[PDB]
Amino acid sequence: HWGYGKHNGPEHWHKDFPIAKGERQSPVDIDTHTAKYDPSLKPLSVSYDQATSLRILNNGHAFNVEFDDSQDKAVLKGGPLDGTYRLIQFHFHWGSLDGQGSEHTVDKKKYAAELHLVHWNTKYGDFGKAVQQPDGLAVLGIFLKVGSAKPGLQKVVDVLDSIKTKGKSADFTNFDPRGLLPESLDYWTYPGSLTTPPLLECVTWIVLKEPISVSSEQVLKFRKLNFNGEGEPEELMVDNWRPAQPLKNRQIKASFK
Ligand SMILES: CCOC(=O)[C@@H]1CS/C(=N\S(N)(=O)=O)N1
Ligand SMILES: [Zn+2]
Repeated sequence: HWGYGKHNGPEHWHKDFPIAKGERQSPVDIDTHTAKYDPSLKPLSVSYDQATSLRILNNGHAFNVEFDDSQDKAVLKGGPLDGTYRLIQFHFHWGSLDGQGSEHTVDKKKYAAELHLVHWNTKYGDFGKAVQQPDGLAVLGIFLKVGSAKPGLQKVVDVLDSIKTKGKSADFTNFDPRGLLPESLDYWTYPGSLTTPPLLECVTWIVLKEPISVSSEQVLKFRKLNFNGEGEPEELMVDNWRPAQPLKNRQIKASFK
């Protein structure tokens, strides 16, 4: 199926998913000089105090931390958004080396990794209906640079040994995603897509300006995961990022002056 290798990676996805060559694909390079401050934006409201994490899953592409989204427990509102978007999962994309791994870039700079907090618009009732709508999802993207450790990441790191291979999962209750955020909520926003197949053009992207710092040891443990299943030849889960796509007829707006 689709993946990140030479034979099944981003250059191939368009054959099964022709929207890969669409008009609002993600990620993109964020040209900071060209992005424009938008006074009509609002501050982001990130309300995660009642978040209920459930489980962590190696899906063969990344690992997802899943949340109970049966009620408004962890939601994103404000900023460019109309209404309320419920957190369903978060995951990362990362590199084989510290100089690559992010999906979005900032003036062509690649970060070591990128966190995606995925939310769906409650006006559509369920995630599957939301990803049939142009305003169905909001993804909060956060860059990771290597430096000091991120304390709020360490519980994630420590469970990765138990989900090494594709299809493995583990309990992951009582995790607080507030501990993954930087201090500032300043952001860039643009309309885009999922960055994995099916590449659906349903996402309002909200990319924070301030990266979080994680330690070399934390990201090293991401790179010990496997793309393959148990008992199969080991292929390290690294370089699970899609490169920047054409901006086409889009403007990136900034929340900050
Ligand atoms: C429709 C099924 O869900 C997906 O295919 C997932 C949901 S989040 C994502 N890509 S990303 N990296 O843009 O968050 N793909
Ligand atoms: Zn992602």
